[PDB]
Amino acid sequence: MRPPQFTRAQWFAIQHISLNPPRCTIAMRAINNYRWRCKNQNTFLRTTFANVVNVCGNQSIRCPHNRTLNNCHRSRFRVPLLHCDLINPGAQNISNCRYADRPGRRFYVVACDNRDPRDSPRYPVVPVHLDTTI
Amino acid sequence: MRPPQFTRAQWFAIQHISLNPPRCTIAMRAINNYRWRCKNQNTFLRTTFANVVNVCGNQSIRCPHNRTLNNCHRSRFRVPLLHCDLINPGAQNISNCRYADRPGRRFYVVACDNRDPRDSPRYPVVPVHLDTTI
Amino acid sequence: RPPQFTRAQWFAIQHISLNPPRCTIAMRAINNYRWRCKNQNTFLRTTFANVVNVCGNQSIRCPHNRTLNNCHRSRFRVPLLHCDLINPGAQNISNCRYADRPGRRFYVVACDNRDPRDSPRYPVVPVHLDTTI
Amino acid sequence: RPPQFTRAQWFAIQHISLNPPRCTIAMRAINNYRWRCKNQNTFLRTTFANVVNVCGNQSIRCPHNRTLNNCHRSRFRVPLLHCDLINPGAQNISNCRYADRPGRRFYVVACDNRDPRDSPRYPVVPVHLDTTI
Ligand SMILES: [Fe+3]
Ligand SMILES: [Fe+3]
Ligand SMILES: [Fe+3]
Repeated sequence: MRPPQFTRAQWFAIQHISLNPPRCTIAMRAINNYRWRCKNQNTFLRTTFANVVNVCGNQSIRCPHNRTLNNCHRSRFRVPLLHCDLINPGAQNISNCRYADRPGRRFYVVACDNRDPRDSPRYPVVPVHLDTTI
Repeated sequence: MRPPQFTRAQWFAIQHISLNPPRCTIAMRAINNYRWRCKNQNTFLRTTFANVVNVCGNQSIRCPHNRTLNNCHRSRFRVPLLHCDLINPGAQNISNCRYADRPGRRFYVVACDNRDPRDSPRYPVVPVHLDTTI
Repeated sequence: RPPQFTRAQWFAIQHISLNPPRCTIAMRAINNYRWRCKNQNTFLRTTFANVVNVCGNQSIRCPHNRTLNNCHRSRFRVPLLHCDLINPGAQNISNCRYADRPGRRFYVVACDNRDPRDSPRYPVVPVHLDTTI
Repeated sequence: RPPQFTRAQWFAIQHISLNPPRCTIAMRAINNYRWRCKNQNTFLRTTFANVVNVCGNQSIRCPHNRTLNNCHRSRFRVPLLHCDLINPGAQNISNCRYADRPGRRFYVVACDNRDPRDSPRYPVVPVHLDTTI
């Protein structure tokens, strides 16, 4: 699971929000620094946290990758993004993780929930997981 | 990291050794039962633990997915295998993980090390990680 | 808690043992699921059925979780074995050493609706040992 | 230990604090890296340089890790704040409550070669607090 020092929303932001990410092999270091092993896949949405919070206010829909859940929200517009795929999944630690870059422009679907006590009071409802992009 | 109740070799066997695995969505349940989240990819080698231990005795080579390591060992023969890929990586828990099946027949490369005290004394050197298949 | 277990299953593993051996032996089965030695653990010498019956007692605020009100205190003192970690500086679970502190105390358990994976025959089950008195 | 830290960095976070506040406050910075309240923690009121100097003392067997011989005992007693968890039945870190036990004791630290991520200016660093006397 996530690093306990972060709320779900804070960990969401670290993984999935980056306006101008460098190459994936570089960009992923910031995430994998907090892990014991390299993440196999990751999408960076080139947007802002505030913007994703606004999408949380869209109509509630079924989560495509969690079909028993209906607290998901789809962006009204396609957003630029950078998807990263781990090239060497046999990596035993995070010192050497190499990623392939996949830029794109897609709608995103996020699950949102009530904030954690450690989350900022500015946003009572926050994104907690990136479900998929379309 | 791995479930602490298992040695590296025991966890290797649970993940990577299955002579007659069912469909991936079924076969992966046995692994994901011990995790909080679904594994993104997994290869089942259709062999036996004893056979992989024997490969550990082959010439020491560089680990293709861990290029600072040279405690890897390549099988002399191709072995039947089942590779599993997570179709819904947005899954938030293990209740609903769906996998695509990829059967094949490939050489395998394992990293091997000295056994853990909790490992059986029958095998002083054991596989501890599946590095890659070729 | 190892994810393959429900909270009730993990409660029973840690806290229900009718006739535990010496602590240094008894604790091995718990610590095998851990990276580091558990600092303290109480084995209640009781049965799961006895504890489920306590879940039917008057609900009280949880002494160690004061925002929760689904705790239940045993009407009587029950035999137990408390284990205290002698070497908390231990860096792994290779040689966890425990002091044995047998006793008889009231216990307070939190009880909740069963997990879908739990037996369907007990609708309400103990899920954590809050404290002993 | 959070993987972003070296053992020495994590040692300093947990165990080096020159003027710690009351335990219930001081422990918050440690427990934020954890899922559950730490049961006990000693803050040595010292500096990292002081502890590195102790690493130069006579190596001894580690009292709580008896297969290890890279421990070092402080020549003198040092001021400290020991914190004991009052509510170990706490199910999360929302309200960890600690009893304050100020004191002055010898300490025993394990010391090792620095991590590649550690400062290159201290070749040998404290990596774990084995015990206090
Ligand atoms: Fe993983
Ligand atoms: Fe993961
Ligand atoms: Fe703990």
